[PDB]
Amino acid sequence: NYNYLYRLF
Amino acid sequence: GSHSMRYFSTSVSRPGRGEPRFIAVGYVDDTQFVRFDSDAASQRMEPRAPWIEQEGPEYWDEETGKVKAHSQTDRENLRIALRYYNQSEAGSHTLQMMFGCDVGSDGRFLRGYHQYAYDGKDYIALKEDLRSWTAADMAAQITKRKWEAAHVAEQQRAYLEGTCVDGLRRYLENGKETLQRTDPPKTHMTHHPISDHEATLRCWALGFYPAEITLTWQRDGEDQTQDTELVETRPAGDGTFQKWAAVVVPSGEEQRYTCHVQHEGLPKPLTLRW
Amino acid sequence: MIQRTPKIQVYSRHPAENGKSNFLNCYVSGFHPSDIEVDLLKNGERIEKVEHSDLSFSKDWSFYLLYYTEFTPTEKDEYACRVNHVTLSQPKIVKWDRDM
Repeated sequence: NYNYLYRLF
Repeated sequence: GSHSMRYFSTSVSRPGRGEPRFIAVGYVDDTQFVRFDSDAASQRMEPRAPWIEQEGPEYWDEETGKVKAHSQTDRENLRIALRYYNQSEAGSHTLQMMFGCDVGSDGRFLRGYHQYAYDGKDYIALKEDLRSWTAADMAAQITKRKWEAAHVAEQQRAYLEGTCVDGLRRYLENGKETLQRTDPPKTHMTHHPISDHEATLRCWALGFYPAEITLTWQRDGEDQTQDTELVETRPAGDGTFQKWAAVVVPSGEEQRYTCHVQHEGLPKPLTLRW
Repeated sequence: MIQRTPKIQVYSRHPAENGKSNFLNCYVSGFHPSDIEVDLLKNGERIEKVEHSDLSFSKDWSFYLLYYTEFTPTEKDEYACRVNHVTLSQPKIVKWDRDM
């Protein structure tokens, strides 16, 4: 199961 | 006894040749099971192992949605890293991400991972306490401060300790025949004179799973660390792995050398002698 | 910028026996950046239908790929792997040795 990745540097 | 699940993602910018190419792959232990390629026609998360094909349509829709969102996020992160490092929009750059989890024989959570590399070097990584970050340089310290203020690490813990562990446990059960078996190495040795003074002895390990293995040469019981040629463990292509270790020995003294093979599929470490 | 030259291994999936179907592999690992061109050669000529694994990487972030094709070794056919990478001033050509 992949993760939800939205956070930006 | 313990097991891992990892996702590996690569975004590569291509100035003048479109948006960055994004590729992601999923592994359980040493077995790949999914892939996504942003340049491919399908635009879907795709199966790469027989046992993941049991998952239903809602799985593939949802996993596709997640990996596409990641591709857009790291597309943006490439532009931000470009600005943090004061680099031009002419050059091609690489952003890699790895995330996932380790579970014990128990099945319970052992470790979680969430880390990035920029142009092949560490950028920022989630530490083992899942509360703090390790930043590699001053650019990544910008992200570190922003992510600490926003409690990014805390908001990853449900995935790392919950979804990841649960998904890994389900894959290990559904792919039990594959993922939970141990194939011991089939071993042999070869012998090639290279002069009338010396010969090569090569110790081979073939057909083994998982990939972890140790091959060591001893001479009269003493480890021959700095005289051994050791190749990187390599895939056979059928889901098993190969490795060899070689030493150059004086002709007629082959019998003082022993090759020692350790692997989880061996009840007993092996000693081979020519 | 980090640049690492590929380590190259050319080998068969099973020990070679003339006349017996097999797979020819070229495994490239430890390189950076990921842009790379890998061709399998038969008697100096590029084999046309070569497959490769999906791009992945190791703990140190260096990339690895497996290129492979089905083949049947014969006594007088010579196989090699040609790797083209920015760290290589000319493509590296590694010949298949049935005992590496």
